[PDB]
Amino acid sequence: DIVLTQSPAIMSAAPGDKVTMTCSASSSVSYIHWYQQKSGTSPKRWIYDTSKLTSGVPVRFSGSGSGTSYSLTINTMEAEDAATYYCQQWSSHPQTFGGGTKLEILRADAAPTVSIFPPSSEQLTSGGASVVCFLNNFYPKDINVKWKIDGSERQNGVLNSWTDQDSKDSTYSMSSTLTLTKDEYERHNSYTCEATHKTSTSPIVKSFNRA
Amino acid sequence: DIVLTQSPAIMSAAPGDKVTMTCSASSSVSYIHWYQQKSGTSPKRWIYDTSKLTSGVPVRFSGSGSGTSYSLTINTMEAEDAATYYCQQWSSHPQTFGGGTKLEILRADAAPTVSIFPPSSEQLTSGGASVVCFLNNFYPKDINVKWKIDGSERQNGVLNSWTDQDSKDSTYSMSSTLTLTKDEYERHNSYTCEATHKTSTSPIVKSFNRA
Amino acid sequence: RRRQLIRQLLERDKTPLAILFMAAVVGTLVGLAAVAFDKGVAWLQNQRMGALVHTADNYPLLLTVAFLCSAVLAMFGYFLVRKYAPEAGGSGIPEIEGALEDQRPVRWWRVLPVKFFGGLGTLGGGMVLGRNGPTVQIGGNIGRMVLDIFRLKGDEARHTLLATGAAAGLAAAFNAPLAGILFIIEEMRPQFRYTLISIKAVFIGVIMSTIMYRIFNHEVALIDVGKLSDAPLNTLWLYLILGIIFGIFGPIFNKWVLGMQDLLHRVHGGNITKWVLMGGAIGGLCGLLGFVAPATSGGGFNLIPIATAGNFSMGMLVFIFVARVITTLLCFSSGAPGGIFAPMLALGTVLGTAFGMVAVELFPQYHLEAGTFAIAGMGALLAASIRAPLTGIILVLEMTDNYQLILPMIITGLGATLLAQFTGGKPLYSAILARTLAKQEAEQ
Amino acid sequence: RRRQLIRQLLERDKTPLAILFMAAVVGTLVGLAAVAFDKGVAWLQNQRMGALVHTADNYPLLLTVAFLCSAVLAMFGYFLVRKYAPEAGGSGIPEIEGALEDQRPVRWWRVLPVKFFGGLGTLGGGMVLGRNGPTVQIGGNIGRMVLDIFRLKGDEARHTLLATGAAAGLAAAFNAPLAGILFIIEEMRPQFRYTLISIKAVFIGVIMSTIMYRIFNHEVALIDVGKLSDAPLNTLWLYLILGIIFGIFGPIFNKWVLGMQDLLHRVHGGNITKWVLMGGAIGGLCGLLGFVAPATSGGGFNLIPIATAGNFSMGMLVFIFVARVITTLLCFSSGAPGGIFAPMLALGTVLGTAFGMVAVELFPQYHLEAGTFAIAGMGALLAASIRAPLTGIILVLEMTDNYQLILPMIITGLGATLLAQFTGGKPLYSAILARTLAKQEA
Amino acid sequence: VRLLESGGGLVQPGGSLKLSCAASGFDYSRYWMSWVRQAPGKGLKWIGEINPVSSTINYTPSLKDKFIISRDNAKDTLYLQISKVRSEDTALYYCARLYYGYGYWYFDVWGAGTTVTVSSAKTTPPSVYPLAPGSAAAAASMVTLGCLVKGYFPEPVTVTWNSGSLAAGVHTFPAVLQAALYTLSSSVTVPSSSWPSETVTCNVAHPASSTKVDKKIVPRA
Amino acid sequence: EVRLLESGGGLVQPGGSLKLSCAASGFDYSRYWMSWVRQAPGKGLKWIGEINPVSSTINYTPSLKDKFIISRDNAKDTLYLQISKVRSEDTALYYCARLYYGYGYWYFDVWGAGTTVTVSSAKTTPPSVYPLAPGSAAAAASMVTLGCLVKGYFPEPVTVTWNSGSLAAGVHTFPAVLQAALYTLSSSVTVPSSSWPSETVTCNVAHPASSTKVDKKIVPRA
Ligand SMILES: [Br-]
Ligand SMILES: [Br-]
Ligand SMILES: [Br-]
Ligand SMILES: [Br-]
Ligand SMILES: [Br-]
Ligand SMILES: [Br-]
Ligand SMILES: [Br-]
Ligand SMILES: [Br-]
Repeated sequence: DIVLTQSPAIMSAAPGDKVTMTCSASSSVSYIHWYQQKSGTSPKRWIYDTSKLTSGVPVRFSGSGSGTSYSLTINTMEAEDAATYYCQQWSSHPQTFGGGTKLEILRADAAPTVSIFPPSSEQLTSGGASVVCFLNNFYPKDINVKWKIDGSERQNGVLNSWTDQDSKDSTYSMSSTLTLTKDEYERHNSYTCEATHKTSTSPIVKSFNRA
Repeated sequence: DIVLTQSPAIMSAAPGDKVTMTCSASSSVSYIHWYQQKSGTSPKRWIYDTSKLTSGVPVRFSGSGSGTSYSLTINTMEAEDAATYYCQQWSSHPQTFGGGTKLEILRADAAPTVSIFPPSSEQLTSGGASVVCFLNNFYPKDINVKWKIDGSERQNGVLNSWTDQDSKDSTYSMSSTLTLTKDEYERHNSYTCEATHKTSTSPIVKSFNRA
Repeated sequence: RRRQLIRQLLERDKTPLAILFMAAVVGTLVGLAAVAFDKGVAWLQNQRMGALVHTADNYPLLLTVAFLCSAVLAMFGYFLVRKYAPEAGGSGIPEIEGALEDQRPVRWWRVLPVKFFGGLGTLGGGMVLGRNGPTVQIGGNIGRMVLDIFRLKGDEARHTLLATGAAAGLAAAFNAPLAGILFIIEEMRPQFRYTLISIKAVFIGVIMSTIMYRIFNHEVALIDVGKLSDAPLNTLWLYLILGIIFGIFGPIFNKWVLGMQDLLHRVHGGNITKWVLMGGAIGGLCGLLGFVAPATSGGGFNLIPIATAGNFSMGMLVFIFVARVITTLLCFSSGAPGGIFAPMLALGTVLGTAFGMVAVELFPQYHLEAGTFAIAGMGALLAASIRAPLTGIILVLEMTDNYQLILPMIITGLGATLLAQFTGGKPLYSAILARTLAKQEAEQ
Repeated sequence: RRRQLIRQLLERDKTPLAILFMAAVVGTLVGLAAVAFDKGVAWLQNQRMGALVHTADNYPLLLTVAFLCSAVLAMFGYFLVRKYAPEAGGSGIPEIEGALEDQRPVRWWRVLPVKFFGGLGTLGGGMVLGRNGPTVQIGGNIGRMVLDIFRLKGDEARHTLLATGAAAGLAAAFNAPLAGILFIIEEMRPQFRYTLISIKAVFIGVIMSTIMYRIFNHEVALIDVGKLSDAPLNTLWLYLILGIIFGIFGPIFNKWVLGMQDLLHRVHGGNITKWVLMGGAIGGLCGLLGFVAPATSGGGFNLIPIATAGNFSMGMLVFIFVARVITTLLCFSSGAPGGIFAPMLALGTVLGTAFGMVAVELFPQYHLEAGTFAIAGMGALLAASIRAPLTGIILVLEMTDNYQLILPMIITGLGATLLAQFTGGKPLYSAILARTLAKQEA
Repeated sequence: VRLLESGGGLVQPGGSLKLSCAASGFDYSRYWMSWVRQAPGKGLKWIGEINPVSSTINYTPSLKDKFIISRDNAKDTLYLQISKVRSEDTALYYCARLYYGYGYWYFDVWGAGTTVTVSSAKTTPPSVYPLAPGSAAAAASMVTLGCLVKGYFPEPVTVTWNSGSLAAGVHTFPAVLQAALYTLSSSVTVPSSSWPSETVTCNVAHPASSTKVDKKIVPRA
Repeated sequence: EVRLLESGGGLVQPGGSLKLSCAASGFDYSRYWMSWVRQAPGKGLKWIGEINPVSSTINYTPSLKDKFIISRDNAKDTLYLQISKVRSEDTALYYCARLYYGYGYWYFDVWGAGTTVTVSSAKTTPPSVYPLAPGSAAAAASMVTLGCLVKGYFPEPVTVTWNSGSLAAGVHTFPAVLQAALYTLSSSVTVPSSSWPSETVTCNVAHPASSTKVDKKIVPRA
């Protein structure tokens, strides 16, 4: 069956800016369709028959192509244009969608507002101890987190979780949670959490001591 | 409004006769319809446009007429044809119905089949006493029931109800229901209903003893 | 000739009230005539069936009373033709067309009875024949009759009332008004010279004719096939393919009826006793095939909706096409009063269904309904065997009411008439007048 | 004659392949042409719309920018037709009927750009005129053009390719392939003599044209009206009475389109400047009406569904018809390129809906829907005035898809083409070619 | 092709209620619907009609909004709303699908009816008592069983035996009204072999209170 | 509007089976082909199958035998999909589509919201809700960040709104992480120095798979 591969797997671009993704095919293919999926919403049909805009799709969108190589384009991007564009064919049976192309807003750098959090008294009585660290609103998405327990690098029981690009500030966030038993938590006093970014060489350390 | 009037309100006939009923109108009407309504049933479109038979109506039925005289005619009436027949016009708004011709059947004699039933256990535990007497499948309709308690004659609290003429055997039925209190029922013993019909000069009399 | 034309333009479309009134009455009678002819063919077909029930246990005696009943009614219709009107054999559209060329007469005192009772014989027996050829030739003479009766003079009247008759004839045969007018305009009229057939009057006939048929036949349609799917642009090329398939088969079909006219004449050589017998044997075979393989006998209107919906196997569609080709030749080439129009709609449906079937498997990206290809192939043998594609198109449109298929129906029809013309093939109503005028001379 | 006839029959319907391959090519061009004419007309109606946006406050300034956008576009068409091709004024169907009789010339090098750009002018300013007269004329000229380009010889090849062009032209103007073929057979062939128009070539032209239209216009249709109810037989006589009204008013309306052609000429006396200045005020009136009451302007296909669905009152239906009777003459009798065909479909639809409403009140026992009489009246003027009811019936049919009304539609149709003949009326497209040949020998 | 109307039952004098007709089996659009009524014992009486697009609505010579006929094609349902209700509207309400022959229109398919009782009383469910023969096994080839449906309001109830299984052999006698309450019985006759060998249950159902009772006829001992 | 509403997904055990149901509203559900397309978490769109209005041709992707059963109920205007012998592969978001075409190259015309199918032997488990208040040596800046930890629930998903979602500005919940057949996520909120502890900031968690509604208040520590 016919394979589609949407080439710029992820990509960013500033507003008012030309954007251009691709759909390639392993055999030749006729008249491709495009859907725009925003996270949480049904895929919207966007462009059909290699070229034809759907009712409501703003005129900044366009597609063209032939044989085994079609593409989608935004003359001047917008904010609302950030989403995932799925190509799909049916010139051959059976139909096939592509892998996706994730279109993200490009913006100016931001650095994390780090918050560190001692395990609640509620969780401790149940026997558990999770220290949470909140690295909030930053660009680009790549970042490193490092945990220190009485000044020493811990890499066990740590789990992180980035959000998807935000709606309002078009930034990121990334929580890091270190979970020990209550018994191992009370053995040490200093819990520090260190964020390394593109926007500095000097990490934003945030710690707390139990005293 | 066109007032329509059906010629005999109630007729009797014996299978094999040629029944004819007639629908007459105050003003002129054209292409009128007939409805058949057997006992306990919704009217059934029987003849339409004066003389056309709804699918499934047996060919023994026929319609005719014009102007103000219209008639329906059963050629060798059968026993199943017992019903009330309605006519209706809609050549003049608002449309209007006739008033009905109840067709009744005449058949060979047929003797009642008497069944006597004592108050039920559940019914005594709420302080009533209904003694029920069934007279099933007699002909003609003329029947006289008679409630004897302990040799005496009873006339207070007796209610009767007859069925319509059955649509296959043309018989009648009836039930007679005597209603007493729990205590009044218990201050007697031997109950009986006496059924008298033209098929028997000695009344049929079913009885039961409280003991 | 500019000054002549300015005079003629101003005197355009002014049909004389006497022709417009008389077209009303020819419509009406041809209407009542056709309605009776249709109620009669039905009544015989039913009694025929209620005899098979009087004999439904003794299966050998069953096949006998299935055979003799058709043979008797067949012979009775063959005989009624050779003994009182012989130009009422076969379709009879050739003869009404000849009558428009003034090359054959309209013996209405003799054909009216012969065509009507003769058809009723062959049609009521369950032979593979239509109502159209009969109500058409009948409708024609009914036009001539009223001409000769009211002794109206002129060419206009004789050609108009002869036309409106033949048109209102086919209208009432198929509850198809537009198809009838178009039939006279595309096919019946004289095709090598001018004509004074007042078209407005042919309308008045058709109107009255169709109104009479409606009075006796509403709430039930000859073909109910329901709204089918649409046809997408990238599917059209498949109907043009299907049309080419009809184009090379249309002329092959005409050759068979003519040769089979010949090949069957070698069995009776004109001898009216050999012939009326051969009719019974042909008729009795359809009455038997009617009982034991009903899709191979009868006029074939009953299996049109069954084939469209997709309820036959591709196997069974093949069987029906062969067997129904064979029986249509045996019945129409023999000369038995009755048409070949109707039988050609069935054969056409039964083909396009088989094509749509294969079309579905090979291309599921198309999301094909195989019944769209049968609606396209219905009017297709009319395109490639009689070359009247505009008529069969509006005819199929009038019967099946699937207008969204107008393009694939056109495309397949042009597909068929073009390949028919190009592969060396003759219109069937015209190649029969030819052999019929060729002998009305070569005997000298 | 029998020797003659037997020889002709055996050789019937054998159109020279040359003519057929050339027919497919005519319709492919008349289609794209017809497609592109229509995309043009819309585009400029949009500018008038979007330029009404920027001036949507000063209500007098608004009324005026629609006057000027329409008046300026109007004039460009009166001029382009006076300066470079006078026979491309009005509809042009008379002119192609003229051509088939070998009584008028086919100046394709001249009329195709005159008609095409002249029409974008009058149509796009929202004048009471349709695409049909333009696309039918354009289409024959297109079929004449290919004749010359390939130097095909004969009277057949000239009369065939000129026809398959005028059919495939009315086809792509209404998505009406049958009503395409029916016009050539019923109205635009030499009406008093046999001719060698190859129907099988007209057909191949209409297919290719229509296939072109469906490539740029599918999924959408010009009139959507629903599926209205059926017509009981005890109801057909109401469809006769309707045709009787159309039958008498059909000719009256012919006198006015003929009469007022002559009275608009008395204005400008034939002078390209008094004339182009007149049609800019006509064309600027239609652009003003198209906003203050748009149902009294434009082609009229917008009000047909609003009308058939019973959405108008009796009053508004009387206004729209009279108002449209007026703006229809003013646009067509001024000579501005554009058909009267479609602006009549709207006329009959409006008249039907009116008759429909009246019946609904007098006969509640008939359970009527006025919409059905709209569908009956829609092709009724095209029967009483241009007198081509078979093409009118099959046209409204192919556009509204209410085939269950084919019987009332045929009964109102005849009821007009009959009572018109009995009140002395004339095929308007031949009362024009008549008058246009009368001065050609005067 | 069915018509199934509901919403009858009891109303207070002067009150209002909304009857409903569910349709199934046919394109409910492209069909006029209508309402006919039948007072107990009397003949038919046309109430109103309504075309498919709800654009046309006609009635019998009635007052301001006595009757109001709606329809909801989205649910194939017809509606009727009587108001300021008096005893003349105590009837059985029929829901008819309209159609024509030559064009003179008729009531094509009728519904089963729903019953409106205009009364000031109370909606009471019935009591179902079994009627088995006295312990006097006077057996013939047949036995007659009964059940006794007493003290319900309003009409009607439906009685069946073994869920229709015994259709033959049944009489349900017409209800009799006393103290503003209805009472009926139902006779069923069966072979002496079929009983008490096989279960015999009587199925009383009173829709005006959405109450069914399946009483089983047990012998006495 | 034209509305495609599918339901029926949830927690199912490997080897089990489920019947998803797409209910139509706003168009003639007949005359349309219907189709099912699913989307594994972190993957592209995948086509299941289709079904024509008269149910006379059903097409399913290359995938096994009685794996999939597509049916439709034109009388109810509902489309059904039965998945058998459910693997982890069948954990995905299942979409309902109405098919059409343009030039005849068929496309997926209008899609539905979707429904989620989770194929795990893990048992449904309610979440423990914990506040994340900042430590006693709080470096009280202009804006303070609060939080709650929604720990160890199954399956997905929870809903975390603050002050009945009034404080919708400046909130992010993070993705849940699965660990030892349980999920954990935390939510954030940033308010002014002047609001907390002045006012009440609250954390509303809802895990409906286990009938859990809980509001946890965030109080300052020490
Ligand atoms: Br013949
Ligand atoms: Br035939
Ligand atoms: Br036939
Ligand atoms: Br024939
Ligand atoms: Br003109
Ligand atoms: Br026009
Ligand atoms: Br137009
Ligand atoms: Br025009």
